Amino acid sequence: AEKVLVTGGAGYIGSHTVLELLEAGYLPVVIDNFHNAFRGGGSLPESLRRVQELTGRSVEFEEMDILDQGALQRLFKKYSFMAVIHFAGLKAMGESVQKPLDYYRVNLTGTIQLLEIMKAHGVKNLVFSSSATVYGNPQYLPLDEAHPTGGCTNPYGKSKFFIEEMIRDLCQADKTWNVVLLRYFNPTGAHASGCIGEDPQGIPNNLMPYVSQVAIGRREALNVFGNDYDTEDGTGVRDYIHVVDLAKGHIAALRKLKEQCGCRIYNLGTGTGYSVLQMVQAMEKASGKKIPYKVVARREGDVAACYANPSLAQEELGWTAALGLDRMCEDLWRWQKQNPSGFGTQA
Amino acid sequence: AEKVLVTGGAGYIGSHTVLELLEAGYLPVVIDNFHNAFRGGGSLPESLRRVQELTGRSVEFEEMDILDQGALQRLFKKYSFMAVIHFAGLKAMGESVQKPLDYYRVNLTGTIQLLEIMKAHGVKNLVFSSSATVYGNPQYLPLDEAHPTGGCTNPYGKSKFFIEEMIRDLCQADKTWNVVLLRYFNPTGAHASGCIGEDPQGIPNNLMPYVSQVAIGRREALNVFGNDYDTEDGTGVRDYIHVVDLAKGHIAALRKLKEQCGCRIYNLGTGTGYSVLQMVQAMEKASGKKIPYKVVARREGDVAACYANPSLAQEELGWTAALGLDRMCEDLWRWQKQNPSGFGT
Ligand SMILES: NC(=O)c1ccc[n+]([C@@H]2O[C@H](COP(=O)([O-])OP(=O)(O)OC[C@H]3O[C@@H](n4cnc5c(N)ncnc54)[C@H](O)[C@@H]3O)[C@@H](O)[C@H]2O)c1
Ligand SMILES: NC(=O)c1ccc[n+]([C@@H]2O[C@H](COP(=O)([O-])OP(=O)(O)OC[C@H]3O[C@@H](n4cnc5c(N)ncnc54)[C@H](O)[C@@H]3O)[C@@H](O)[C@H]2O)c1
Ligand SMILES: CC(=O)N[C@H]1[C@@H](OP(=O)(O)OP(=O)(O)OC[C@H]2O[C@@H](n3ccc(=O)[nH]c3=O)[C@H](O)[C@@H]2O)O[C@H](CO)[C@@H](O)[C@@H]1O
Ligand SMILES: CC(=O)N[C@H]1[C@@H](OP(=O)(O)OP(=O)(O)OC[C@H]2O[C@@H](n3ccc(=O)[nH]c3=O)[C@H](O)[C@@H]2O)O[C@H](CO)[C@@H](O)[C@@H]1O
Ligand SMILES: [Cl-]
Ligand SMILES: [Cl-]
Ligand SMILES: [Cl-]
Ligand SMILES: [Cl-]
Ligand SMILES: [Mg+2]
Repeated sequence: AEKVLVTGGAGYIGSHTVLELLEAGYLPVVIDNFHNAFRGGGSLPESLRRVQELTGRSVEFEEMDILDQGALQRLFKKYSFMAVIHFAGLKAMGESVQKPLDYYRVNLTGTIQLLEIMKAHGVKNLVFSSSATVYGNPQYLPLDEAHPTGGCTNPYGKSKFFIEEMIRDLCQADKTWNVVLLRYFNPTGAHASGCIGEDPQGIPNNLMPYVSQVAIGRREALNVFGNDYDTEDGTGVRDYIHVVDLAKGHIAALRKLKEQCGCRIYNLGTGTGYSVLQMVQAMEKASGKKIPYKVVARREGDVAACYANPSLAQEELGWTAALGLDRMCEDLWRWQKQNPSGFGTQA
Repeated sequence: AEKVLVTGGAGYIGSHTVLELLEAGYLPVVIDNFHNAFRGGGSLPESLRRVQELTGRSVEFEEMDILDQGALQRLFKKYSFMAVIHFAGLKAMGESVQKPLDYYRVNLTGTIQLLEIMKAHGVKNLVFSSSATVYGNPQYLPLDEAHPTGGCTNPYGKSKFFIEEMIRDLCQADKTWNVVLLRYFNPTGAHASGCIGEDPQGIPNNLMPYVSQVAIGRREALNVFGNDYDTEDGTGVRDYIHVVDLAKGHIAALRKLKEQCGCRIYNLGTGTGYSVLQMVQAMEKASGKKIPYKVVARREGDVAACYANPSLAQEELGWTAALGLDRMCEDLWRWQKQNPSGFGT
């Protein structure tokens, strides 16, 4: 009967996670400030309104910013949370390098504040959205949890690293805390219903949505960011993981917290890397459409190849990414086709 | 466009720096929340009251917390600053390891809030209190600015490294910013007057104050944290730097900002390391008192030796520490002796 607080729950990964939580018998309380989520016709974000329909279960939601101390305090006072799943934050839209203070404020001070409010309310169980970016430029592959962290590039990645570090210390100082830090790889795909998915605003900065937008006919050609990398085909290689598998990894994380695990860190990836061209091809196959593209200049700070060593998670978390490349592509296409312009308010 | 904001200016290093600022003709505006500063009988913290008396110049002060956005806004509206010297923060009262959230809140959130207001008001000139702790366990000695940083011992040291990194990012993103990050070594000593100095509450965590307290008779004996290190005498070696020189280093930092230097990093040390025993001996000489000691276990996480490579600071900032060991000890003793209970009770 104790709830699970889900911050940033109206977004891509959060919405899918709320759905999994609901199906698994959990009772979420979701908060979001609409920074990167579409408002529905009603009080609920559209994504969550659809989750409610898909599951036939009610979504408890509050529009709120994690930076709003008073609101957050009242929330923790009103409910008895048994854990918090923290998705809220800014991600880079290639932005971070240019607005460091926004990233430091939203991600860093926002999480510090959340942790303080959690502590004060006796809630010491956390699931944190981390990223493979913390590893910086891979020194070796695949990337296991022991790979060095904090070496590279941007304010976004740094913010994630500083957060992990802070949580590690917190756990070190107080053994009563339990925290699972999940380093996601490259989330893709969508719920199999095709009703919810990634809903980018404007020109997508990430690969897959751009690809699907081309396939759907909204964009003429994919711009491939360099083809001279030291990879098989010259294009960047990444570990794409189905958002549904990723969402389920959060449920596994909650179970881990119940073991009084202390601080634990796990990669959430498939362990299989695919190049840009490979993804294009898979999308042609899923969509049944030809996907044009043009090779352009490299994108500043792009790594050649990145992919996970998923063993720890399989072993300790009791989780594995069950969905393959075709599934990811087919699910992405379904969402895209059924919702040519992303989320919209009900007719 | 004229004033210099000094956060945590009522503290040990900050009060000495305010004094130096005044003497050099700057107009400081100080803020402090009294978290680690003693309140006098008036508005001003005792330390600042004294500085005012010593310099014969007025000290503009506002009691406030850097964590208070509203207060920051009001402050920046009231005064026109040309630069900010940021001393405010929590130091380890050996505490950091145990209370991460307090450190992260005050040091990280507090500094971010400050940088935001600075940015908002177009005051893009900062001098930051960093520390040699950012270098972590020395890989080589002396420590130059090029030595690796990060991988800090504690939540406190981590906090310092995180802040340097955020500032670096800020300067990268906006070429208009100028920031001088000062990595202090081991500050000691006191103003020659003997009127102000470090005023620790409770059992001091740092060597020097502990030593002075044993000399004055407040403590029975000094506990020496190990004598089996790979140092000449087996005891820990550090680069003790006179707080007056350190304060002057901040003035040199202000002048550096004027050059539109972007982000610059400098060690503030003497380049000379002394062992625990050498400090004890020097203090016995300075005080004329005996300082009994007992060798105990190594303190968790202590480094064997740490000292600075002062070349870059001399070359680029045009600054060098002028006061040596005897002077440090003489000044520290004067303060302790003339003020057996610090600033008050
Ligand atoms: N998508 C990826 O490839 C990826 C990779 C690694 C890690 N992550 C991390 O996972 C999390 C979720 O990513 P996502 O793809 O779902 O992004 P998203 O932008 O769709 O989801 C984040 C949600 O947080 C909300 N939010 C932002 N600032 C907020 C604030 N101050 N208060 C409350 N809510 C706020 C946004 O409105 C949004 O709905 C983020 O922390 C992200 O950094 C994502
Ligand atoms: N003394 C050292 O050995 C040492 C070593 C290296 C770096 N540093 C750093 O130099 C700075 C000054 O150190 P110090 O020895 O003078 O310490 P100090 O404690 O005497 O000075 C810090 C001052 O900041 C004030 N303060 C704390 N939190 C505040 C807040 N939220 N808002 C406003 N004021 C606040 C305190 O009341 C105090 O007067 C600190 O950032 C410290 O971490 C000191
Ligand atoms: C949200 C996030 O964390 N993004 C980061 C992630 O991107 P990351 O590279 O992992 O993910 P993307 O989806 O942006 O790119 C995937 C691959 O497709 C390529 N591609 C993408 C889009 C496009 O229009 N054309 C194209 O060719 C990219 O070059 C890359 O090789 O790590 C990168 C490398 O550190 C960072 O620079 C990004 O800021
Ligand atoms: C590992 C470490 O750096 N810890 C802190 C200490 O550093 P740091 O160790 O440099 O400075 P200290 O003043 O605490 O100790 C200096 C030397 O004296 C020894 N000593 C100290 C006190 C005592 O009672 N007996 C004794 O023998 C120590 O082992 C060390 O060799 O103070 C700093 C501020 O000045 C903090 O930023 C550091 O978090
Ligand atoms: Cl609704
Ligand atoms: Cl390469
Ligand atoms: Cl007064
Ligand atoms: Cl804490
Ligand atoms: Mg393994």
